[PDB]
Amino acid sequence: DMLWHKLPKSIYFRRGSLPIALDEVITDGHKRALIVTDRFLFNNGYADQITSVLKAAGVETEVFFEVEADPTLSIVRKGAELANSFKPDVIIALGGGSPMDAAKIMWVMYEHPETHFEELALRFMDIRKRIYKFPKMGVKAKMIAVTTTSGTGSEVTPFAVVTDDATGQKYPLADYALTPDMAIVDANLVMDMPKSLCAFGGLDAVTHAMEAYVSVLASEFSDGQALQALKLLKEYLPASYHEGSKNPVARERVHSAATIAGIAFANAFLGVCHSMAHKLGSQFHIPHGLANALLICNVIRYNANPQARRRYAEIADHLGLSAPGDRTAAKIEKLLAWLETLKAELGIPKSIREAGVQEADFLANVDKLSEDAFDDQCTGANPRYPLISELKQILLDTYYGRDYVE
Amino acid sequence: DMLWHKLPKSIYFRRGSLPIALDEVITDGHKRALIVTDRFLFNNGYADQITSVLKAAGVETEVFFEVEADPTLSIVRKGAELANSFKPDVIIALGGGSPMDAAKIMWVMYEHPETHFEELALRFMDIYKFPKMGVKAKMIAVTTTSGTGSEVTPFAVVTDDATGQKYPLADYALTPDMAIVDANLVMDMPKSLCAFGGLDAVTHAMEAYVSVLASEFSDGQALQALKLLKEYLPASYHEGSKNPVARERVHSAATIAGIAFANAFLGVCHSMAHKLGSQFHIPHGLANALLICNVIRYNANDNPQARRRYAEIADHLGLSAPGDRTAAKIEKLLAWLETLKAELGIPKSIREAGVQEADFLANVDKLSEDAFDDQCTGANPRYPLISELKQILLDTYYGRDYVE
Ligand SMILES: NC(=O)c1ccc[n+]([C@@H]2O[C@H](COP(=O)([O-])OP(=O)(O)OC[C@H]3O[C@@H](n4cnc5c(N)ncnc54)[C@H](O)[C@@H]3O)[C@@H](O)[C@H]2O)c1
Ligand SMILES: NC(=O)c1ccc[n+]([C@@H]2O[C@H](COP(=O)([O-])OP(=O)(O)OC[C@H]3O[C@@H](n4cnc5c(N)ncnc54)[C@H](O)[C@@H]3O)[C@@H](O)[C@H]2O)c1
Ligand SMILES: [Fe+3]
Ligand SMILES: [Fe+3]
Repeated sequence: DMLWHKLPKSIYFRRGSLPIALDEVITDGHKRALIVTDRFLFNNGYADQITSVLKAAGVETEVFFEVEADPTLSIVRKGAELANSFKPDVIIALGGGSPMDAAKIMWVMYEHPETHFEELALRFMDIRKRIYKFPKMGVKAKMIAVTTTSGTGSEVTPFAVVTDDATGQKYPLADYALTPDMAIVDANLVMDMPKSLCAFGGLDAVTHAMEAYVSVLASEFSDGQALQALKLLKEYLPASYHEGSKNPVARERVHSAATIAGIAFANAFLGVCHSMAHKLGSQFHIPHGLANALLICNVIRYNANPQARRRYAEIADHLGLSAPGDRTAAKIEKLLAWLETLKAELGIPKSIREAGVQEADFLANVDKLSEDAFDDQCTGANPRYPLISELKQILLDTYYGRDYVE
Repeated sequence: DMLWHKLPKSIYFRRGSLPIALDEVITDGHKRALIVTDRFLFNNGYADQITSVLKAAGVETEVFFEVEADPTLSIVRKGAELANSFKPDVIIALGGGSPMDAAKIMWVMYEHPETHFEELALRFMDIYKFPKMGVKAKMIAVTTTSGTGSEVTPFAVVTDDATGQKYPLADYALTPDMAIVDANLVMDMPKSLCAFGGLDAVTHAMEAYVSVLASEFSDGQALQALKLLKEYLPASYHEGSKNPVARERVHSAATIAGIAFANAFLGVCHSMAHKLGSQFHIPHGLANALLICNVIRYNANDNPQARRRYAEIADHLGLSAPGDRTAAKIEKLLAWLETLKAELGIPKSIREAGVQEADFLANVDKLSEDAFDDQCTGANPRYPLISELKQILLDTYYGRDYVE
């Protein structure tokens, strides 16, 4: 029953931290850097912010900018083959969850060209006690994650997910050997995020912290960070959304908050909100953060039925939502009211139906969604052990915009 | 103005985590382990808890158990020479701040026998590139007090025997590769060690929260350490091993305070405590306990503001009442600390800690000057004058509250 707190060697942050952190990459003696990113970030000059600094110091650079919305095995393999040819001694992921997750798997494949993806996907889908260990990492290259959304927190986590394009099946990988060697959290890179990305990333971060706090693997080492992320998000996410680049402090606070939520869930994991959000995302092509935003309130209601209900009340107290003499039930209602108001000002629809999913389509798939969500690796940390029938009820309630009632 | 959050690769915790973490040391392929500890911990079988597990797996072991309070250059050099002869691939510090700090410097000397101590002391006193670490050996810190948090920090201090001068080293290459926080190792701590370590931890978290280098990445951890300490230190001191939950919570709290100050640093409480400790041989945690309330009063002087931050701590700890103004929140924070100190048997003044008046008066100017110069001073939210530090020291000597 040993627990842990496992983070990157260095997390660097503050506006302008990117070039300063890169100077350490240089002085560490790195000579060949592969940047892994997407087309938007390349076309908008974000990768140049990395390569210009490295080139000035005589570091050879290559940029792979072909990561798309969800990392696919074909793209990961292509990136790995570029690594095989270019031979980087540092891989630098630049972007949101998609480039960061893709880069982690490219890194494994580069370190171990003998290893088939099937071996990785079937053996290392979760964190658990094992006899056979993850293949040794960081021999050919170190991994740096530069996050440009606020955010997935992938820059500090042992997690990656890749879609097998041949079948559409998503494969989660998890091992602390995939935790980046360095995370760079520079809010200059998120000043121009559109409103939808700001909202979805921010509510993803809220969900990460919320699930990490009530997880059966929560501890005194993660609780403070989960609560801090929630406080920062409560205090700055509205302004970040409304004002964007006009309020750089709010953008910076939220960028930090998403990483801090990462610190918590990297160690405490998540719950059934993520389980269900994964399946909604895959089935209906709803962005991850939106899917979480749609489900989180009903998951709280469900989990609140070391009771989770006491923990939710602790969050209410931390966020200043409760009044003296409030009972647990009332504190939870106040937590829910806060979340509902936050969702409203961030333009989140009130139901999956209002997010554009047709009723017949939903009903035809809801049983499969419920079964798959039960089976999801995220379910194991949820404080309430679910039945498939209960997850179905949550999904239906969320589709029709009803509050879950036990 | 880049900031950072830098911790050991792994922090492992919970009662019984030591043997479980050691199994990972074994499976990582370590073959030769040097344990660095003190005589008390060796004689009470604490080192055997490590060596028995490693030996059973065919790992060669050696123990250096000669670390004393205030590690000296002679002792560090002797430990380094043992490392040079034994050739460990892992160094495992076992103990409080003295073995942990000593082990960090032994590690550097073993990794770099070519390097003169003067080079290290004069170049790396304050957060050159540090000479590459972790080539010959990884560093594991196993803390047995609650505590210094040294198991997660980039700090070590050694005394030059020849002169009595203390040399702080600070670099993230000294951060352990692994910290092990196993409260089974602290169940039998005596009351004074419990008190002094606990109040050291309170001070670490308090100074890290109001430090000019505080950030959103450390603040939550500083507040968590303070909440854990408020909630469990009274029971830990009173009940000891009869309340293992409290002992466990406080052991975690000391490390969590470490997480905060490893990154946000400290302030003038530590600056003054270092000098009181060196001059009068007052234990570090006792020295901090004697000074912390007056440092709060000093730092809280009205013209973010430290005073707002202290009020935030009061709110976090549930010490404030609705409608309380900042001043009243701070008075409630101070009252909490005073009551905690009372339970823990902390003297009400430096005089009552056994320091003779003539001795104190003869040294107070030097204490004030040295405290100003201490590396810890730079992070303090109030930029001090030597005259003000002198006043704090005198007030604390005579048991008076500092008044602006
Ligand atoms: N299933 C899981 O466990 C899990 C968890 C996290 C991540 N993921 C995956 O990662 C992705 C989520 O990452 P994300 O939400 O951060 O976004 P993303 O990486 O999918 O990026 C989404 C879009 O935003 C753009 N973008 C990125 N940074 C920007 C910026 N600063 N300004 C403007 N546009 C920017 C990207 O170029 C892209 O077009 C999804 O594909 C999701 O499936 C999955
Ligand atoms: N800034 C820095 O670099 C830094 C960091 C840490 C500590 N330090 C210094 O090191 C010291 C910190 O020491 P500490 O408080 O951990 O104590 P310590 O290591 O000096 O040990 C104090 C005594 O407690 C005993 N002891 C330790 N663990 C015990 C246990 N579980 N049960 C019973 N007895 C036990 C030891 O054997 C010793 O006799 C201070 O002097 C401090 O200034 C400096
Ligand atoms: Fe998520
Ligand atoms: Fe201290």
